Amino acid sequence: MNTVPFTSAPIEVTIGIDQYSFNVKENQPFHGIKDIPIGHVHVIHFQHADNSSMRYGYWFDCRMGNFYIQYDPKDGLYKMMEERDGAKFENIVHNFKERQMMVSYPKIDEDDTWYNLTEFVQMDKIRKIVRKDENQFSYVDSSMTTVQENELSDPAHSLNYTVINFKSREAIRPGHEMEDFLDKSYYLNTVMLQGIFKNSSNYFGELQFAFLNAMFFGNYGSSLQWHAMIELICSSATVPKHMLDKLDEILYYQIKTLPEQYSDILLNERVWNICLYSSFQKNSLHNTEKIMENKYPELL
Amino acid sequence: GAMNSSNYAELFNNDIKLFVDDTNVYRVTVHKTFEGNVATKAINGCIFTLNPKTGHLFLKIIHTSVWAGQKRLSQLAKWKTAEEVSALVRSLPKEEQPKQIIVTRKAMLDPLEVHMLDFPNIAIRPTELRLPFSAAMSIDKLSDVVMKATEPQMVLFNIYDDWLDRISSYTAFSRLTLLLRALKTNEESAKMILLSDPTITIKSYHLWPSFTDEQWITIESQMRDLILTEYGRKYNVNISALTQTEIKDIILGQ
Ligand SMILES: CCCS(=O)(=O)Nc1cc(N)c(F)cc1F
Ligand SMILES: CCCS(=O)(=O)Nc1cc(N)c(F)cc1F
Ligand SMILES: CCCS(=O)(=O)Nc1cc(N)c(F)cc1F
Repeated sequence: MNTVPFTSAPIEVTIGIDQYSFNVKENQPFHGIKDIPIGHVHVIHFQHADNSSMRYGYWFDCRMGNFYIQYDPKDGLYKMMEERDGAKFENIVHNFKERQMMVSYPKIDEDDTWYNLTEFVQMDKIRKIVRKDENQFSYVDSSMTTVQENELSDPAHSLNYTVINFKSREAIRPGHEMEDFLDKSYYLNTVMLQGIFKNSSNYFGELQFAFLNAMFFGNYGSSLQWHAMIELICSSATVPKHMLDKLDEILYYQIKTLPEQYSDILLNERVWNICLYSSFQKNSLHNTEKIMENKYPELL
Repeated sequence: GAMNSSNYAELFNNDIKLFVDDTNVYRVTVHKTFEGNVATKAINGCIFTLNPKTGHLFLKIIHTSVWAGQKRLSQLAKWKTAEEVSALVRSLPKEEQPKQIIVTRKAMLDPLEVHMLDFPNIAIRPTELRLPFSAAMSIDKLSDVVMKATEPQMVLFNIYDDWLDRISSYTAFSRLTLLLRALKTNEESAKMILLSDPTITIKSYHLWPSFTDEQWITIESQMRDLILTEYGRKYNVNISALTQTEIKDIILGQ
């Protein structure tokens, strides 16, 4: 079980670790998060108490190195940093644990929520979507734009999601205009799955990563990407049976986890109505349709 | 964006544009079967593609053979329209290609945008104008060429005959829309007004009669009264009580 120590907490902040969060007071003796499950990516995230537009965080995997958080009073944020001296790191963590100044990653033993939300998400794929190759962890925030959003400004600070555009030459074979527009099977299976993602696992990885960035940071372009990747499957007549069964599970846990009070901003009425009620796959997402109908029946 | 009353002069500027009307592409007669069920029988249709500045009409005849063994014909009709418009643009020299295509029905936007992905600089626009282009099949010579077709065919007309020798494209378009509005509201009456006088004929190479400038004023007045008379017959309104501001608005309103 791994540990992300903190140097200090000089400014009052809500700290998120995956789906959990807690309030830390200005100069409270907080020195970090222990008992973080090995085997999954994690996200530590922040919202300053004095400025709620400061909403940002770090994707990391404790198997890849020893990471800590230190507030930078110049740039005015909690920064992730890698400690390359193993023995120093272990000595620092040991002191903070002994003096019990760390919160415990509060995982219920029965609870597979985080696994279910991150099943296909890999740190190496995150680092291709978020380019900063000198760090093993990836910074995201509420305002970062997508490559697609920047086509329709700063290219170094963008989310490099796979561009999906239903009215593009990539999506439509010359001579198959009506066929390819009304049945997106070609675009899903040949262009995206076989061509770009190589397999459904990388496609689901990017879909789950887009959802999590939408939910944890309110990142608008991530929300667009999550819905585009859902609509591309639901609008395809020919999808492998395993992919549909897996999509239903993925979406079920995403809808389960979504805070009720953010449904109005994080869910697109047109996409969900089309996907559950009009699309080729309208009868293929049993679990997702039942939780959507019981939790968000106004949206539909 | 959307072509409306506000941006109406844009039709007669020097940027090449085409209107596309798909109303007459898929046409059926509904009839009873021997078993007392209902069946459709398709008849020949046409795409109405018009340069409102020049009067040039690209009438693509849609032969019933197009529909043989196809399903969802009302949806296919939009995609076949977009395919034929796309083929027409690709057939024109670059300097004759339109800069904009205005579709009379919003359902044509996606089919045409997808067929025109090769032409990113051609704007595909809807209109807020309720244009009476469905009444094209009330023009005897256009009806005649569509119904006689035995195969897919493109036929080229000038829907303004020689009017642009004497009037602007703005006025020519207004005359065309008034004639088509009248034909659409009361075809028999409209035809009676146009063809009553045996002395005024249609040249072999024209669609409409050879009216003098004064005779066109009388005709246009008779067409406006027909539209008013029918709006009176329709809504049970005394058209005597109507003012000139009341009259003007109900014709435009349409
Ligand atoms: C007390 C010394 C360590 S610290 O300055 O509080 N913060 C810190 C510093 C390093 N280098 C680390 F790997 C972990 C840490 F928590
Ligand atoms: C040789 C075209 C004759 S026409 O039908 O009278 N007028 C005309 C019609 C079309 N459609 C055109 F592109 C050019 C034209 F001059
Ligand atoms: C667009 C049809 C033009 S029109 O034949 O001139 N109709 C018309 C006729 C009159 N008298 C008017 F005041 C306004 C109009 F629009």
